[PDB]
Amino acid sequence: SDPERRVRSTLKKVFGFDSFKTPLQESATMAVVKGNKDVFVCMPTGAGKSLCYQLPALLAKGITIVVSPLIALIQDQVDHLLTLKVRVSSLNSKLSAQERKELLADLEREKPQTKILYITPEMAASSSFQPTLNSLVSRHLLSYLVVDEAHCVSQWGHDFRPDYLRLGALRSRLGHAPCVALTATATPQVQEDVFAALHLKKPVAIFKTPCFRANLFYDVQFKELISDPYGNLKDFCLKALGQEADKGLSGCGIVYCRTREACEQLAIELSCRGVNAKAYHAGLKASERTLVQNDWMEEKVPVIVATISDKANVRFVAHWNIAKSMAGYYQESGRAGRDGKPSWCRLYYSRNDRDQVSFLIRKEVAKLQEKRGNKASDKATIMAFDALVTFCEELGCRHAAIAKYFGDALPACAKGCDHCQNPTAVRRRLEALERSSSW
Ligand SMILES: Nc1ncnc2c1ncn2[C@@H]1O[C@H](COP(=O)(O)OP(=O)(O)O)[C@@H](O)[C@H]1O
Ligand SMILES: [Mg+2]
Ligand SMILES: [Zn+2]
Repeated sequence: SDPERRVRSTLKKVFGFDSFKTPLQESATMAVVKGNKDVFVCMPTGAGKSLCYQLPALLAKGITIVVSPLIALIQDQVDHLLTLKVRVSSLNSKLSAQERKELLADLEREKPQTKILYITPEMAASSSFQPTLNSLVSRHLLSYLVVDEAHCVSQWGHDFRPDYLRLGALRSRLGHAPCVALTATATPQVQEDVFAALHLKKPVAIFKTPCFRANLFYDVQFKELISDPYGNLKDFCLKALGQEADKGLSGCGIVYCRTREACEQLAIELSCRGVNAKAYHAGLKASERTLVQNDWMEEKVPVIVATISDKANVRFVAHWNIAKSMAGYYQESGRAGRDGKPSWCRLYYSRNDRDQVSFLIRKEVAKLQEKRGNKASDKATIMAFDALVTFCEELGCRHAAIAKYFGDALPACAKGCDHCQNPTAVRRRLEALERSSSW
């Protein structure tokens, strides 16, 4: 019938869904279906970005080419589509010489039955694929060009791939077919690189998940100032778990830390000080690991202390150590409050921790340089950490600092962080921090 009916029908019949995850996923999908614009989709990992090109591909008359970096995830995408009985093929390196011969044979065929073709950037840019490609171009088969993991064009997206800089010329040969670019990487620098590198037609239809979540209360505490660090964390956990309601503990929480030793010790200290906490790290047997995870999920143990890692009622996330990046901190802290109820995100910052993490990052970079020489991209790793340091040391709204990093508008923070609740208090704490290293 109408556009909405076709979409709703395929959504249910093919993919098995009664609705879209979000109005944003819906709007993005409809903009791809309409086919009048180039489209940029920027949503977190797991938001269902794939549907935004997979579904309109099936509604189109031609084939959809999808460029994706790693064959592993490609195969998982293909396997998933195969379970949906979707006619999906993948051209990459893992294919044998005859397997390519058969896939090429279909694409060179009049009215091929390949609907969606996954391909790596190297294969899409290989001199061997150009004949098959030029045929598709000139015979006007192509409905969509999809560039997944579009951040790979960027020296600032933490996974730069040279072959992704070849996709722009490829797209320009196709003024006929709309281009859809998708990624979870949400910085303005990366977005600008994507638009230019893929030669996207302007104005681009942008569908981007807003970062600001008003039910999360962010604050930064300076370990240098805390007289009783374990007691401080204990009280933070108990408050968040609904201590003052006197109806028993409610919800759960996570404490992130860098080392297994801190993990084990924090779990001990918290348990001794009045909140049941269990350690979770790679040094444990996978047995004990699975047990602790379940005890947390099943709310037998309210607090998990973790070195690594989606429950809906996470009332707090505390970072005992500053994270390696702003993106990392945002994703980790953002595990709190998925049910929409009030939650607390606290970062325990210390300049000693800052120095140690900065040191470790630069040691990692140096290892990479010994391996494959200097790269333009190595500054990105440092800057991503520096943005989180600024977040900790700066006076201003915590939600705003996060928004700035992702290029979002000014958050309507209604006393939703420590700075906005009491700016003078935060300024006083920052002044005490400077005095701690004074004469
Ligand atoms: N409308 C929807 N309703 C429910 N689940 C969905 C919907 N769209 C996608 N999903 C599911 O969400 C999961 C994440 O999809 P994926 O495309 O891998 O996310 P992303 O690419 O954004 O990381 C997939 O398992 C997919 O089946
Ligand atoms: Mg994806
Ligand atoms: Zn604020």
